[PDB]
Amino acid sequence: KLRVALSNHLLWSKFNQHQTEMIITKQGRRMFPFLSFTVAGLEPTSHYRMFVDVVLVDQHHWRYQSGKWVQCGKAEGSMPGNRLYVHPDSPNTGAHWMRQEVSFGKLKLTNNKGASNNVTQMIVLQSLHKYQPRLHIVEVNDGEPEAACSASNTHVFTFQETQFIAVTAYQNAEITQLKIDNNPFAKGFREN
Amino acid sequence: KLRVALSNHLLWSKFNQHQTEMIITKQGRRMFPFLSFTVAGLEPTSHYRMFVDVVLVDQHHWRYQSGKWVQCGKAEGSMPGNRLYVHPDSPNTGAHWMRQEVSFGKLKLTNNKGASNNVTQMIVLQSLHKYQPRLHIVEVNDGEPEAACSASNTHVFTFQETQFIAVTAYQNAEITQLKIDNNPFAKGFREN
DNA sequence: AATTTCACACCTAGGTGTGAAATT
DNA sequence: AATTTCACACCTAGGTGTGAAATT
DNA sequence: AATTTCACACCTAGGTGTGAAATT
DNA sequence: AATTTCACACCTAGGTGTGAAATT
Repeated sequence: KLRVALSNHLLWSKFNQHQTEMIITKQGRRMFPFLSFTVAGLEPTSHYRMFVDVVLVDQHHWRYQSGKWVQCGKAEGSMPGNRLYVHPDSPNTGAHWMRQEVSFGKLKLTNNKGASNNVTQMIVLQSLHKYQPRLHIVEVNDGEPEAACSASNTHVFTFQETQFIAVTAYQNAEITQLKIDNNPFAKGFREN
Repeated sequence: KLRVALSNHLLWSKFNQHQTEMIITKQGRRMFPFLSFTVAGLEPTSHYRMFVDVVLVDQHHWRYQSGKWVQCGKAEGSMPGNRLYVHPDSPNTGAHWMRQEVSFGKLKLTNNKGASNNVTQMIVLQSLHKYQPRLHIVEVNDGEPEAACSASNTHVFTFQETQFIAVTAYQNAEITQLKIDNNPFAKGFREN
């Protein structure tokens, strides 16, 4: 039941300790290393919902002194928002999840909360805050009673080694390097 | 506490008795009479998630003989079908919900499950099935132990007088009429 | 200063036709 | 020679960071 | 036959600037 | 002696169903 492992787990540790940074943009920008993993403990020909939402870890504004992330200003001071990203290939068979990684390699991030009457499905984030991706797998039934006090599955998965900071441009220069090497669209800039 | 009433309430009943029909299309089509209502029982400086998802009412295929909706084939279902639709202006303060108008007037519906690597956010439905709009209000707290501050939320609302059938083109002709008089984009076609 | 946007050189990801080469 | 297949130069379409320039 | 797509005449919905228009 | 107000033509941009035509 419920076994959700992380693939690329090493890569997340690598970006984590040196405090992770995702660049956000008006047009949109994908996560790197884009959240991507593995699930088990499910029923094969039953099927399920998979979307991810990036929740906010705390209220505070942030800044980069002397290569150090530090709080600034004061709380203003929500807790998610966030705008969901449901797998392009969800819903789909329980077994179909287990046949593959569940990659979110195209999830985009941005700064336009007036996102062009939508036609987006991309997370819209504010620069310089600390967030945390969270993925759920709500299971979906047929047949609809009155019920009582119970409304499981009330199901949520979080990875804390996937926190990050929304930045308009990279700060720590280790991270730019870390990106540059692991990013295939970025290898123009290593032989440089 | 928890009070979510329906506006267009009468309009939904008019469309209901004569078995509701929403037109779905490759490019997209917005609901009519689009899910739109009123909310209470929430706190002002708390804030909450409002998205709607259309769940599928039952497995079976459907057809219009003899001015009658009737089942066909037997169960198949690419699901319990759905695709979430979060309000363009979510998340937002409790007072902002209780404000005014929580309309879902631009929600579009369609038939491309290969929806152009998203950049859409529109429900993709199967032609000739009966579905049901359903809206949830997930509220978001402070504090993340394992796992309660103590506070986490478990909340979903359904409207049954809002079922419908996805059609590529209208069947019953009273509904085609019912739309024409009540739809402001459709008044080319009535004093005729 | 702090932050954000911009054009741009540099790359991947994936689809076609050509002139050379295989192989019949 | 007829016929088939093919690396490679050639395409679109888009993701990366850079350093300058705009903007708060 | 059953279903889906298509250009089209007819409308809303909304942002600009014109020629007309009263008035500190 | 212009500067305020103002109805309106006009624009895009997009939403509706219709009847005919394509595609299953």
